[PDB]
Amino acid sequence: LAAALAQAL
Ligand SMILES: *C(=O)c1ccc(-c2ccc(C(=O)OCC)cn2)nc1
Ligand SMILES: NNC(=O)c1ccc(-c2ccc(C(N)=O)cn2)nc1
Ligand SMILES: Cc1ccc(C)cc1
Ligand SMILES: Cc1ccc(C)cc1
Repeated sequence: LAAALAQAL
């Protein structure tokens, strides 16, 4: 999950 969001940065 964290990676899924982290792609934004
Ligand atoms: C949430 O975005 C997210 C993305 C990816 C993963 C994840 C966990 C484990 C592996 C892996 O190769 O583990 C080997 C034991 C890859 N990706 N978790 C959460
Ligand atoms: N918000 N995230 C980003 O902007 C971002 C963009 C690119 C990358 C990235 C990481 C690893 C490799 C590689 N070839 O290992 C290439 N690109 N990581 C993060
Ligand atoms: C809830 C969730 C789990 C894993 C990824 C890659 C994305 C979202
Ligand atoms: C964990 C996280 C992901 C994305 C933003 C924009 C901020 C924090």
